[PDB]
Amino acid sequence: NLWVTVYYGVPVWKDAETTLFCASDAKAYETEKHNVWATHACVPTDPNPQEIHLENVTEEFNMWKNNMVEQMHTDIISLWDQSLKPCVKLTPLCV
Amino acid sequence: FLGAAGSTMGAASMTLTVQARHLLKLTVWGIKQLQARVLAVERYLRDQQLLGIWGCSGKLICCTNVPWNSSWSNRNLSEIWDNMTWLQWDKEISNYTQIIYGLLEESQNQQEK
Amino acid sequence: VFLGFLGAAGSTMGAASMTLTVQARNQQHLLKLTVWGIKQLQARVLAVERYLRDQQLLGIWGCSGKLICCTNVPWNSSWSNRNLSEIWDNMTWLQWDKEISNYTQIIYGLLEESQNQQEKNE
Amino acid sequence: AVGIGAVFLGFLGAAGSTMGAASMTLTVQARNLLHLLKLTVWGIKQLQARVLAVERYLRDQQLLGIWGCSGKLICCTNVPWNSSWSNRNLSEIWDNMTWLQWDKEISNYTQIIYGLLEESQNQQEKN
Amino acid sequence: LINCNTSAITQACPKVSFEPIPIHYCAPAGFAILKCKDKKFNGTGPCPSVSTVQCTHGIKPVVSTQLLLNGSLAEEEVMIRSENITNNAKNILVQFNTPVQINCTRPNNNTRKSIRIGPGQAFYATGDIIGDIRQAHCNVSKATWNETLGKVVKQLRKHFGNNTIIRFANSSGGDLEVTTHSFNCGGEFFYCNTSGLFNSTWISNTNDSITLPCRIKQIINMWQRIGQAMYAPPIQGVIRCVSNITGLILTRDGGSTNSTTETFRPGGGDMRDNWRSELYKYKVVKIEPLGVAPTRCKRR
Amino acid sequence: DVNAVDVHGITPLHLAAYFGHLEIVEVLLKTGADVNARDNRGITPLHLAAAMGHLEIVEVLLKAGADVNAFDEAGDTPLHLAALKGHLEIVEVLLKHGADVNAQDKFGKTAFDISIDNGNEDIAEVLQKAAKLN
Ligand SMILES: *[C@@H]1O[C@H](CO)[C@@H](O[C@@H]2O[C@H](CO)[C@@H](O[C@@H]3O[C@H](CO[C@H]4O[C@H](CO)[C@@H](O)[C@H](O)[C@@H]4O)[C@@H](O)[C@H](O[C@H]4O[C@H](CO)[C@@H](O)[C@H](O)[C@@H]4O)[C@@H]3O)[C@H](O)[C@H]2NC(C)=O)[C@H](O)[C@H]1NC(C)=O
Ligand SMILES: *[C@@H]1O[C@H](CO)[C@@H](O[C@@H]2O[C@H](CO)[C@@H](O[C@@H]3O[C@H](CO)[C@@H](O)[C@H](O)[C@@H]3O)[C@H](O)[C@H]2NC(C)=O)[C@H](O)[C@H]1NC(C)=O
Ligand SMILES: *[C@@H]1O[C@H](CO)[C@@H](O[C@@H]2O[C@H](CO)[C@@H](O[C@@H]3O[C@H](CO)[C@@H](O)[C@H](O)[C@@H]3O)[C@H](O)[C@H]2NC(C)=O)[C@H](O)[C@H]1NC(C)=O
Ligand SMILES: *[C@@H]1O[C@H](CO)[C@@H](O[C@@H]2O[C@H](CO)[C@@H](O)[C@H](O)[C@H]2NC(C)=O)[C@H](O)[C@H]1NC(C)=O
Ligand SMILES: *[C@@H]1O[C@H](CO)[C@@H](O[C@@H]2O[C@H](CO)[C@@H](O)[C@H](O)[C@H]2NC(C)=O)[C@H](O)[C@H]1NC(C)=O
Ligand SMILES: *[C@@H]1O[C@H](CO)[C@@H](O[C@@H]2O[C@H](CO)[C@@H](O)[C@H](O)[C@H]2NC(C)=O)[C@H](O)[C@H]1NC(C)=O
Ligand SMILES: *[C@@H]1O[C@H](CO)[C@@H](O[C@@H]2O[C@H](CO)[C@@H](O)[C@H](O)[C@H]2NC(C)=O)[C@H](O)[C@H]1NC(C)=O
Ligand SMILES: *[C@@H]1O[C@H](CO)[C@@H](O[C@@H]2O[C@H](CO)[C@@H](O)[C@H](O)[C@H]2NC(C)=O)[C@H](O)[C@H]1NC(C)=O
Ligand SMILES: *[C@@H]1O[C@H](CO)[C@@H](O)[C@H](O)[C@H]1NC(C)=O
Ligand SMILES: *[C@@H]1O[C@H](CO)[C@@H](O)[C@H](O)[C@H]1NC(C)=O
Ligand SMILES: *[C@@H]1O[C@H](CO)[C@@H](O)[C@H](O)[C@H]1NC(C)=O
Ligand SMILES: *[C@@H]1O[C@H](CO)[C@@H](O)[C@H](O)[C@H]1NC(C)=O
Ligand SMILES: *[C@@H]1O[C@H](CO)[C@@H](O)[C@H](O)[C@H]1NC(C)=O
Ligand SMILES: *[C@@H]1O[C@H](CO)[C@@H](O)[C@H](O)[C@H]1NC(C)=O
Ligand SMILES: *[C@@H]1O[C@H](CO)[C@@H](O)[C@H](O)[C@H]1NC(C)=O
Ligand SMILES: *[C@@H]1O[C@H](CO)[C@@H](O)[C@H](O)[C@H]1NC(C)=O
Ligand SMILES: *[C@@H]1O[C@H](CO)[C@@H](O)[C@H](O)[C@H]1NC(C)=O
Ligand SMILES: *[C@@H]1O[C@H](CO)[C@@H](O)[C@H](O)[C@H]1NC(C)=O
Ligand SMILES: *[C@@H]1O[C@H](CO)[C@@H](O)[C@H](O)[C@H]1NC(C)=O
Ligand SMILES: *[C@@H]1O[C@H](CO)[C@@H](O)[C@H](O)[C@H]1NC(C)=O
Ligand SMILES: *[C@@H]1O[C@H](CO)[C@@H](O)[C@H](O)[C@H]1NC(C)=O
Ligand SMILES: *[C@@H]1O[C@H](CO)[C@@H](O)[C@H](O)[C@H]1NC(C)=O
Ligand SMILES: *[C@@H]1O[C@H](CO)[C@@H](O)[C@H](O)[C@H]1NC(C)=O
Ligand SMILES: *[C@@H]1O[C@H](CO)[C@@H](O)[C@H](O)[C@H]1NC(C)=O
Ligand SMILES: *[C@@H]1O[C@H](CO)[C@@H](O)[C@H](O)[C@H]1NC(C)=O
Ligand SMILES: *[C@@H]1O[C@H](CO)[C@@H](O)[C@H](O)[C@H]1NC(C)=O
Repeated sequence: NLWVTVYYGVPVWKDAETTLFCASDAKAYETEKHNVWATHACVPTDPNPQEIHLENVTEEFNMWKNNMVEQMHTDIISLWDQSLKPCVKLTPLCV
Repeated sequence: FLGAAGSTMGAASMTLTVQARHLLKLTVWGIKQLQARVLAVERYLRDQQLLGIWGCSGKLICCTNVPWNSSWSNRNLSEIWDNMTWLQWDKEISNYTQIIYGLLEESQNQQEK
Repeated sequence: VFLGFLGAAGSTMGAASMTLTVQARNQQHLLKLTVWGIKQLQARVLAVERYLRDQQLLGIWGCSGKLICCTNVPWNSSWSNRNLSEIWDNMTWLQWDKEISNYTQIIYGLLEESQNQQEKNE
Repeated sequence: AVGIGAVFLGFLGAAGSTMGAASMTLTVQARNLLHLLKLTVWGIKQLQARVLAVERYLRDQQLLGIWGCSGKLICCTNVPWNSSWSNRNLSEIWDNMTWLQWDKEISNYTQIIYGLLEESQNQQEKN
Repeated sequence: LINCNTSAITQACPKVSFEPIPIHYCAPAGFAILKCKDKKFNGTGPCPSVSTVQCTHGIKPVVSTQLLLNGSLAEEEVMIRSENITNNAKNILVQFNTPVQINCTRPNNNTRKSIRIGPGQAFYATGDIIGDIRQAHCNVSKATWNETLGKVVKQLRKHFGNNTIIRFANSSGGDLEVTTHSFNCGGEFFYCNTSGLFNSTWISNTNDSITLPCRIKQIINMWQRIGQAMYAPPIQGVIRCVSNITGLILTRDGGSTNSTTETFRPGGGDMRDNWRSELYKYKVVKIEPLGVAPTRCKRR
Repeated sequence: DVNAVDVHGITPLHLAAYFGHLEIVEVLLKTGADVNARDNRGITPLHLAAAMGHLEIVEVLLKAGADVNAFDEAGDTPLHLAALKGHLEIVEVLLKHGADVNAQDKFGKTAFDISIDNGNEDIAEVLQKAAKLN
């Protein structure tokens, strides 16, 4: 027969969904709207980003089912909603 | 703790025992490093509190008397220890993870009795 | 940790034990954001330190790692003078330590002495 | 360094005392455990020191709990004591010697002591 | 009759400068980002070399149809990527190995006049003085872009037969956002004709700049929600923006013809495709250290 | 702004009638734009709507109160711009509103003579029918 044992300290990752904070090296001296959104909503950039490469690894990538881009799409929608306002805007609202 | 994942199952089982041993800019990056370290410690204590139910608290390698269905592993299990890694094995039993945790907790419940 | 505990505080203690178990299974804007972040981090660090202190106190009592632990100290009628049938239904957890706040220290010390006696028996 | 970093030196007192007295007083000493630039730039450094103290304490506690003694200050283990490590009486070490000189005695051996404790706990979990 | 009543909001135009700034994304606490450094990424499948990073590289949030102006360069050669092959309903995305530098000028003299005689002189003059405000012509170098097209047809030989010829047509038709290259410099949205840019057919064993006209439209169909908008009139000063071309979006016309001559048209229209073109090799993960493994071990 | 004007006199209603979009035209005439807005050259939005060949825009402008015989710097009615480029239905709608067939520009040319000069006899016959029934 077989019995269940538990193991800790095991290097296992799982894919998931979380909110990702934006990073942008913006100085905000200019009155540009894209610059001031980057100052107001994002942090400055990494000086020394830590790059760790693995020798043996197996990974199935599916970028068409990638979630990461779905949040960034709404981020750019918010970016140009706060950055640019048209003279006249129209949207259909149907009951 | 995610490093050295290229080794197989039987090698990771040994190496886990080896594992057992400009001011606003700097503040806003150091605060995120502090979030990483504090949530790492909080996740470690939360996982130890979870493991305290199963009776294996503080122990990296443990053994229980919980019965294992042959349908979950659906494999002879002799060759999963030498040539198959942890990452594939976790995806083999991803659908059947909650029910065996529920099996452990009630098994420890009659272990109390 | 401590923030999630305080919800459903005044519910009945018999159901509070079970929900406790399934609980414990588990540029001015930027400056304002960072200062409230470091306040939240200080709160979390002191929460971890208080959890460490109380876990080590339970290790003194021999109940380390156990949220629900059984001891061998006999209950004394002079401590509470309350019936067993209605204490788990018609009384919440918050009123219980309000009902015993002068007598918790002698219980703490006698529990520590009973754990020391049990260790001495080995 | 407030709190956990203070109690890392909290048990450092009575270091030259009798070997039998410090082991009893471990329980008592463990029971005795209890403007812009100041809070943005200065505060994160003391936060780093405190979280470093917490990380060191959990690392030491995990290394102690390898051997099945999680949360126990004093624990008895089923490892037999080899006579080559000490070759001395039990009376004179607990009545005459101190902890510092004793670790000076067994600094050569404590590396294989920790490994043999890990192997004995592994053999205990195997059966 | 279903009551579909449009709602409109009028607010004064800021008329401000607008430039894209490269931003980075980082993982929060308790999460990591995996990056694939393999050149033959293939889109879907296994990657041999996966390395962990704490932040992304420079991502420029640029909106453009049928071409990508500011983006990352391909490492070794040209690769194409598609979700399905010969599905003829999903976009095909191309990253160029070498950058194609494109420059575009708009005349700001506003002195072009014609001596019209006869009736309708006032309306002609009004049309001329309006069209001088809204007219542009962009440059594309033939020598570099023809070489990149020769590279991409060589890469396209592998996926489709390489026995029958392929050819390029212009946009099929529809909304003006898709049929014309819509790109913004200085807050003004330019609709560029790309009919002469994709004009040549290609058969196997195979200094001047072609100008491409661009008309300025004040009414745009916005890409966020469906609807229409209106913006400020263009600035009287000259606007000139100089940038690469890094990506290309193509829709393949499915062929039931027995000759099987493949036809490719410039597609685009979805900016989610554009930001998938720059986040193709990145994944976000979390760490789960606790695991189980059955073995023949008895308790106590 | 609903009534915004540039240095050359063009409001957004002129460009809305020019580019052939009915929703912006309706919205502007709902919010209160000037239906008889004139630039430096005397062009009304009915001129740009009639000349390019957008029918519904002309109808929305005329039921909002646009002038049918409005004159530009050159004296051209929207009927002359409608008959300039062979738009029969716009001419028919402008005579249904009551455009002047005897109106002349500064060059002394009527809609009759520019319909003859452009060689579109079908518009000229309809204009002759409208002048006979006046
Ligand atoms: C892909 O990436 C490239 C590289 O960034 C972009 O190319 C840029 O394109 C913009 C056009 O949108 C260029 O910006 C223009 O700069 C002109 C030069 O003036 C600059 O320099 C002086 C002196 O340093 C500054 O004082 C000034 O503020 C500018 O920074 C300006 O003349 C242009 O307009 C300005 O003046 C008018 C006058 O009326 C104002 O109304 C405007 O608001 C504005 O202030 C304009 O700003 C920029 O130079 C290009 N960068 C280069 C060549 O390196 C591509 O645009 C980008 N692709 C896309 C699709 O965005
Ligand atoms: C990728 O695209 C290909 C086409 O280029 C897809 O293959 C096609 O899939 C459809 C749907 O299953 C098949 O239709 C089926 O045909 C049978 C008769 O052969 C019929 O009985 C079924 O009811 C159904 O209609 C089609 O035959 C097939 N092959 C072609 C067109 O050559 C493929 O499914 C796509 N894959 C993905 C993952 O999108
Ligand atoms: C892609 O290329 C084709 C071929 O040049 C383009 O088709 C052309 O489209 C224009 C209108 O966009 C046609 O002009 C129209 O012709 C009719 C003929 O009766 C006339 O009545 C209209 O007033 C107008 O002038 C043109 O004839 C047509 N040419 C051919 C050969 O079909 C097509 O528009 C291009 N698409 C894009 C997106 O560039
Ligand atoms: C239970 O509580 C009672 C009352 O508190 C304890 O009674 C003790 O009674 C003697 C009588 O001589 C006093 O000297 C003690 O001081 C009392 N102790 C206390 C705590 O007040 C009794 O000892 C307690 N213990 C049990 C379990 O019977
Ligand atoms: C105590 O430790 C010594 C080594 O310090 C052990 O001596 C070994 O004994 C075995 C046979 O029992 C010999 O083969 C080895 O050569 C000896 N030396 C070493 C370095 O291993 C001794 O056996 C131990 N005694 C107990 C009871 O554990
Ligand atoms: C590149 O990705 C495609 C994705 O479709 C792979 O195509 C596979 O082809 C086999 C052939 O029968 C199918 O059974 C699979 O279902 C297809 N998809 C996947 C995801 O494997 C193609 O093999 C890949 N090529 C390389 C070199 O990686
Ligand atoms: C893009 O340019 C092509 C020319 O290269 C335009 O095609 C012309 O369209 C006009 C308008 O009907 C015709 O009179 C010409 O005969 C066409 N020429 C050719 C060679 O086809 C095309 O219309 C332009 N696209 C847009 C959207 O304006
Ligand atoms: C268009 O592409 C060229 C070629 O890569 C870019 O030139 C590079 O610019 C970066 C940024 O300063 C330098 O680090 C490289 O050394 C340059 N390479 C060469 C070959 O000159 C150019 O910047 C791109 N244009 C834009 C607007 O980004
Ligand atoms: C893992 O990588 C090392 C690198 O030295 C290699 O020797 C070993 O064979 C690899 N393990 C495999 C491929 O299972
Ligand atoms: C397998 O699982 C079933 C539940 O589906 C259980 O009743 C049984 O005891 C398990 N073990 C064996 C050996 O069948
Ligand atoms: C499992 O492997 C062993 C060793 O090779 C073999 O004897 C046994 O028959 C196998 N069982 C199954 C079910 O394949
Ligand atoms: C887990 O469940 C999903 C649900 O559809 C299924 O697609 C997948 O194949 C399952 N994994 C197995 C059986 O290993
Ligand atoms: C609060 O009391 C009411 C009494 O009717 C009960 O229905 C409800 O469940 C209680 N809420 C909680 C959280 O116990
Ligand atoms: C109260 O205590 C008495 C004596 O222990 C017991 O018989 C009774 O059931 C309890 N409960 C009630 C509601 O009286
Ligand atoms: C609970 O106690 C209250 C008085 O605090 C009383 O009125 C009520 O009847 C009691 N209910 C039960 C369940 O005994
Ligand atoms: C508990 O002790 C305090 C301290 O004086 C006293 O006021 C209170 O009445 C005591 N409560 C009980 C129930 O004896
Ligand atoms: C230190 O040594 C003296 C020597 O007589 C002794 O009396 C004293 O108790 C010692 N100190 C402690 C703390 O034991
Ligand atoms: C060790 O203790 C025994 C018994 O007390 C005694 O006979 C012996 O002499 C002692 N040896 C030393 C070296 O003190
Ligand atoms: C205690 O140790 C000292 C120093 O090593 C020695 O001089 C003394 O004789 C020892 N006493 C006993 C009783 O062993
Ligand atoms: C312990 O190691 C040191 C290393 O220099 C050595 O000098 C000493 O003699 C060793 N002691 C024993 C008892 O092996
Ligand atoms: C604009 O004017 C300049 C200077 O007079 C001249 O060099 C240039 O050719 C003119 N542009 C055009 C398109 O004629
Ligand atoms: C690029 O286009 C402009 C028109 O915008 C034109 O004046 C210029 O001559 C073109 N450049 C070349 C090299 O043909
Ligand atoms: C614009 O690009 C063309 C590419 O053919 C080049 O010949 C020309 O010199 C460039 N003009 C400027 C002003 O950079
Ligand atoms: C340039 O384009 C022509 C088609 O117009 C093609 O025949 C020729 O091979 C191309 N030159 C290259 C790819 O070097
Ligand atoms: C072209 O197609 C053939 C199959 O007929 C294939 O063997 C070859 O690899 C393809 N590519 C080239 C460059 O010949
Ligand atoms: C390409 O452009 C030339 C311009 O002279 C034109 O004559 C031709 O019809 C276009 N199309 C093709 C397929 O050659």
